[PDB]
Amino acid sequence: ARRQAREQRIAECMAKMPQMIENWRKQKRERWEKIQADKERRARLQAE
Amino acid sequence: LTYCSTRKGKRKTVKSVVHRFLRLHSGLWLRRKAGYKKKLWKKSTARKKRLREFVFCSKTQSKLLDKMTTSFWKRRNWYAGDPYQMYHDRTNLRV
Amino acid sequence: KTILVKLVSQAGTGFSFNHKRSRLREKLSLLHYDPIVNKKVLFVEQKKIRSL
Amino acid sequence: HLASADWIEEPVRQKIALTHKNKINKAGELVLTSESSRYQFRNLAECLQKIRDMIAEASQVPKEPSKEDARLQRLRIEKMNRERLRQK
Amino acid sequence: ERLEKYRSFERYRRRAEQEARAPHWWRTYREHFRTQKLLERKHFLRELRANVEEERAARLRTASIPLEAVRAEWERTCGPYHKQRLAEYYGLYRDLFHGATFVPWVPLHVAYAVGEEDLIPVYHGNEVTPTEASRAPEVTYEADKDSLWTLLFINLDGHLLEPDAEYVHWLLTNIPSNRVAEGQETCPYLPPFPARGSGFHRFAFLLFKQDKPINFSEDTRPSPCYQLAQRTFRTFDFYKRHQEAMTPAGLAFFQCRWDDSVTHTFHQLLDMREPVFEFVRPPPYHPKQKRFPHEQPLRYLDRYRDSHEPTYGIY
Amino acid sequence: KHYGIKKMEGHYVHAGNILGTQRQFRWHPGAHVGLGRNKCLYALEEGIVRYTKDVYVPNPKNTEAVDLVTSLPKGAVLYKTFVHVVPAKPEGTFKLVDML
Amino acid sequence: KENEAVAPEFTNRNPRNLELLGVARKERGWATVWPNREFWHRLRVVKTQHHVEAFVEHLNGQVVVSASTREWAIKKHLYSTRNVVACESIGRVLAQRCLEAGINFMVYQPTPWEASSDSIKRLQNAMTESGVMLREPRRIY
RNA sequence: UCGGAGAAAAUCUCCGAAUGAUUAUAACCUAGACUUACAAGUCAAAGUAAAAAUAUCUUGACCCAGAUA
Ligand SMILES: [Mg+2]
Ligand SMILES: [Mg+2]
Repeated sequence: ARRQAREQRIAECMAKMPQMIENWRKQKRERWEKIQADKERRARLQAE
Repeated sequence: LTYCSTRKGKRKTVKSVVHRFLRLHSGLWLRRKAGYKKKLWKKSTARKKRLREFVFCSKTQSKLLDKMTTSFWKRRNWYAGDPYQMYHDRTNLRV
Repeated sequence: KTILVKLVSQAGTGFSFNHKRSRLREKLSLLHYDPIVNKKVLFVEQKKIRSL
Repeated sequence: HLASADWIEEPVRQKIALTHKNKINKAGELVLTSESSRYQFRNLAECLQKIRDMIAEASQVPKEPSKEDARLQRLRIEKMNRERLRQK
Repeated sequence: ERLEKYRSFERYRRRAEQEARAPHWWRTYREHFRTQKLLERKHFLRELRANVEEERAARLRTASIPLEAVRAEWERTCGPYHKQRLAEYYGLYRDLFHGATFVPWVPLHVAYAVGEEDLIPVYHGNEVTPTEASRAPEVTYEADKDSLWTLLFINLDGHLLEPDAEYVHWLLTNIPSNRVAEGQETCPYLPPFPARGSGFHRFAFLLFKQDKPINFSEDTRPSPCYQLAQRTFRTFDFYKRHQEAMTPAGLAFFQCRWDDSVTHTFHQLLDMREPVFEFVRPPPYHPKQKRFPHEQPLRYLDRYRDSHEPTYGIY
Repeated sequence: KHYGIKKMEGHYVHAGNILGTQRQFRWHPGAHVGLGRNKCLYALEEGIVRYTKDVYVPNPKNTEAVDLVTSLPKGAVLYKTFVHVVPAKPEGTFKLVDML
Repeated sequence: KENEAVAPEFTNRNPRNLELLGVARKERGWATVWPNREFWHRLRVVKTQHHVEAFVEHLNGQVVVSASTREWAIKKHLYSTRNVVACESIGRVLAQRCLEAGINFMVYQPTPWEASSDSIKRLQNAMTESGVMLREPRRIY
């Protein structure tokens, strides 16, 4: 019973793992966007 | 060390050796590495790998441990399925 | 200044490893290798171990 | 002797001869050996066992080609060059 | 400050490469490890330059070059010089003629017929399977009439027993002119027989200029010859015998691996068990075993053991 | 500490051996010589140690080296010291396994 | 049978034997220098003021296959020695010679600007079409 | 106590560390070596596994108590 309970929980978590990884990958993308959203996209825009 | 005991008149084992080292029948001694469970977060991955290993003892260290333990700890033990069964003898040793 | 945290795998395994974060920085999360699953999975912070 | 032997079914025999030609002697006998232990009991065991695997893999079709190992890539790439040059 | 500066990585790179090739006092890595023709060429260039369509295609980066014509021109004009290198690279000269170098001149051509009009050209360094070369190939070298010649095929690397040897697959002698059917068949054609697991054997096709008809009785072989042992042969001795009337003029060599046809050759006509070779590396180096391997891990004892199974001795 | 030349020129070195240790690049990796994290130099092939000067060309990407290299006197180029191990054995040999 | 006689150890003399097997040594050092020399063969493309040349050379320094626009046969069919088409065309010629010599696997080490150059990209396109591999396989240990 | 610079390796002349932020999250296993009284400390081919190579820059033993699985 322990092995099956251990195995099934991993399967469910692994099954949803791709979506969570995509989300984590997604967030960091937007985080970086904000970095250049003002570093050059806005700050330099006025410096013109 | 107790060389002659009051009750039995024998030497006595130092139970600090028995709880730290393994003696192979050939004469070698195994030990762990000091600090292998300490502050692992700040140790490099290569450093941790070195720490986890089972390591041999020098000739003088082995000579000391032989003095600190009695003969019973030097006998040949026939354990079924022993994981050190193959390490109790030396092979191809000319020296 | 900084703290020692315990990142825990979200793959359903109990695998965890310790990392450092800055008290100011938000809670941490990283992709790391899980030996039991033999795949990269998300590790999210659950508990603090000590303040280093 | 692979072909003469009747215990193996004929369809299997043809597949085995093609797949494992390298192990067939000039006399037509299938020579397999092992030298992995100090006990002949164990040595013979793999010899007998290898025969069983051969029949099964020949009995069961290996549909899957699997991934292409770097050796197969080298064989395929060098083989392709032969055709281009051979086009004469 | 007087000297200018490179100002470009490429200029420095080229200068550095040249210096390494030049000899130096200090040790270095390398130590240890006619007129009418020219005028004609210029006239063609002007004609090509004048062509607006050629310029139009070039400026549109759509132009292309016919490889077929260049290949024929390359063979006639400067191909032999390159052909000499690929013979030097493979060591043909240093093997057949103990380091003597002969420039090939005749653009020799060989091809193995496969069923129908699908000829496998045997160029220099080509890869040809033994199966395809089961039968003798077609040789064409435009000897012209009144042109005595001689043809030789050799495997260079082989002779399982003898290291410094080279079998002759077949030697046609007294070949009069281009035609080859008129050659005296001193040796019949043997199919390639490279042993399994022995790597790439290099086979070469060499042609000598035959000055005067010489009977090669000492070289004739009993046809059919299936006593492989007899095929033992070394060019140097053969050439030395006839060096007066034999001068090489052509080359063509391919390299082949083992193949199923090789098993057929070893059994059917060679009538012997086929040898199998495997690439064996030297055993790994281990420092001499010590009674006390101080500070060494438990793996130390495994390095010096021979048998992987337990022994019990007197028990 | 104890930075120095562990193996001197001409010595028969076995693979993995360490040849020299350095805080800064007194020597540079040559042929069949590897570079370690700490910049120590070890033998990648069993052979003989050899030290030789040679021209130095850096990776194009690094700005500091390309700039310095570029801003050099047209006439000549800078050099460096390299360490090489000369392999002393063939990779392997072919032997007769069986006659079938 | 005298035919059956076989020496215990074979002595395959073919210089390209181990390299073709993939088991021969490649230089693995030169970590601090550019480019790396872990190649059995290398392609060096040099653009001179009026001419473009391509070579294939072994580690020992002997050129094997050389294609240059200075060669007469290429020039008569080649409009301008220095051109993108010339770079593309010379690559095609080099490939066939490389195919002829049996050199299927090769190493090319361009510089960042050279790699980005359209002409070099076009030249590599021709080599890829011919089947010459610009990357060698890793050694077998 | 340890590290960096000079004297130049014996005592002298000076600066810093008991970390710091960045981050690609940096796996397991295993030849040969460095250093070293012991103890601790370094580098690393090959193989396998993840991914699509990379962690970059500048330290305290044993016992004994804990924490979670
Ligand atoms: Mg020690
Ligand atoms: Mg590795």
